[PDB]
Amino acid sequence: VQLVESGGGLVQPGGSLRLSCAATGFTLENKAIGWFRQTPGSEREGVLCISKSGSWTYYTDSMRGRFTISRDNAENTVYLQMDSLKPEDTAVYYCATTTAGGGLCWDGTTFSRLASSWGQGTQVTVS
Repeated sequence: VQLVESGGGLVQPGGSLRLSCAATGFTLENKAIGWFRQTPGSEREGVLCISKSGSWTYYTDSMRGRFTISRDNAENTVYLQMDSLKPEDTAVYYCATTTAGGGLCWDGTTFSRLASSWGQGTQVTVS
């Protein structure tokens, strides 16, 4: 079982990107998927999580309206849309899911430490 990311890229400020988190081997409909960003030499930080029941938990307190999240069950994929991109958004982005924690988003530190599957990471650069 694995989580596969894509949709990264490099755009000017003001652009937008949509990241995807695709599951092979299991159905995301019953799980919570959380997104995190990291730059080398700094700790991961939560962005946004969608629970099994579909609630959105914002780990970040910055620019909440720019980040949106959706689940496509037909494709077994979760999407993170990022609008109005700024240079400070440049980072590697990861999705993650937990088997423990039972479909809840928790908070950012808890979810990241509990996570049992990680995406491979995708580069987002705003220049």
